Amino acid sequence: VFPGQFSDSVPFLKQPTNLDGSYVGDVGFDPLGFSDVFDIRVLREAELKHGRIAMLATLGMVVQEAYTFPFFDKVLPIPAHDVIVKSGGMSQILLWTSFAEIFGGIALFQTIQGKRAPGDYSFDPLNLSANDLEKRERYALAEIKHSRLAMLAFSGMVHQYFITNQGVIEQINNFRPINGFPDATFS
Amino acid sequence: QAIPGSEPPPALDGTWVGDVGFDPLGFSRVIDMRWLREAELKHGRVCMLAATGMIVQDIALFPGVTKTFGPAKITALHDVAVKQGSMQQLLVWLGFLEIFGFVAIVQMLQGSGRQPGDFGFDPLNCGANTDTLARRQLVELKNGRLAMIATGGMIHHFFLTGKGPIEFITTL
Amino acid sequence: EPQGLTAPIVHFGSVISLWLLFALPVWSAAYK
Ligand SMILES: CC1=C(C#C/C(C)=C/C=C/C(C)=C/C=C/C=C(C)/C=C/C=C(C)/C=C/C2=C(C)CCCC2(C)C)C(C)(C)C[C@H](O)C1
Ligand SMILES: CC1=C(C#C/C(C)=C/C=C/C(C)=C/C=C/C=C(C)/C=C/C=C(C)/C=C/C2=C(C)CCCC2(C)C)C(C)(C)C[C@H](O)C1
Repeated sequence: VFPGQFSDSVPFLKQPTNLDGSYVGDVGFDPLGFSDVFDIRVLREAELKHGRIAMLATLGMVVQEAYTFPFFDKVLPIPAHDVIVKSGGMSQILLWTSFAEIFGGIALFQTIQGKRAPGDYSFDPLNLSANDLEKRERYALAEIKHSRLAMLAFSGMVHQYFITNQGVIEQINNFRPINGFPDATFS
Repeated sequence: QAIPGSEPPPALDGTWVGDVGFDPLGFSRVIDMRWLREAELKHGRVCMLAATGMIVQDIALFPGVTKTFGPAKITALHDVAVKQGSMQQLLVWLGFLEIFGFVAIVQMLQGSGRQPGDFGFDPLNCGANTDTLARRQLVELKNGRLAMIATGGMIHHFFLTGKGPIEFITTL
Repeated sequence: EPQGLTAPIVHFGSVISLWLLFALPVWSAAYK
């Protein structure tokens, strides 16, 4: 309300020092100043890695309840974590993702040197936005928005299962309030 | 000019809303003025909402809330709602908002440019023009102080009598 | 049932240890 320069997202906080706006998805939202303590490139790579993992996590949390493979067994994903820990396949997932992150770490260390864009592994086999440059930043904005939405969504689904003990598809069709609150007294 | 015998602290020299020179103990001598005014507006707004909410609660309740919370109001309502999880949700989300409030206070104290109590929350462009904004600032401050005293009064009235605001004032 | 290095407990412990071992230099450099 009072005159002064502030961030586009939060109107009572100023624009952060290291959020100039060159990176996609930047609405000037850094209240605690994480970009002032650590580099924006490392933070962007961490954000993209978390967001992509969360995208695949939300897709899995939907599909595993929607359709389970003929092998393994029909079980909810959260205890399926323990089931596949005891089965041995999750250790192999860990090994292969570690093998990918071995090269990912070298990519990150070259990102600090400023030789590659943060989160840019140059993986476009379908050339969906490789030849065209105007589509590239639009797809980057879409990817980062989907990344944040997927992180929020996976956290929501997990914490809904933790108190509801129902599947995500089960909860949107058999919606029950927690703790027996429909007919609860002195809660 | 509030108290003719005494004098205001040198931090109280006008150019502030509600400055009638009333600070005999000298809080502005050791505390920054921006922090003091931000805290004054925060207490005032919290007590405004609390007093209006207490009046509404003692007048009319939500559907289905009496089935769970029973005939408990004010402090018994708090004691039941902490177990219910309503006040836990309030604490979580209001502390989440107070994170941004905290960094707003920090940027104000280090010189971003914002004024104490200014969170930019002005829907419908109400009172954003001319001297109406300053009049609304004075009204907000005075009504916040009045609501602060009234909130304390209602809390202590329920402490003494065990009755709500609208029923204590009608059953003296 | 597996024990020692073949157990998955040591596997996730090892990945956490590598996470900290790589958390030192990458965040030290992001700080610098
Ligand atoms: C800011 C803003 C807005 C806004 C807004 C809002 C939400 C403004 C809200 C203002 C509020 C809630 C003011 C409350 C005042 C309460 C007082 C003075 C105390 C009452 C209690 C008393 C008198 C107790 C009396 C008592 C009783 C009963 C019995 C015991 C005795 C005693 C204790 C004395 C919008 C939405 C308009 C938009 C705008 O763009 C931005
Ligand atoms: C603890 C507890 C709870 C609680 C609680 C709560 C909310 C307790 C709150 C207590 C409060 C707010 C007390 C404040 C009273 C106001 C005073 C003393 C000042 C009045 C103004 C004056 C005298 C002005 C004087 C004046 C001045 C200076 C200027 C002009 C002259 C004059 C007018 C004389 C719960 C609800 C959580 C439940 C829990 O289980 C137990």
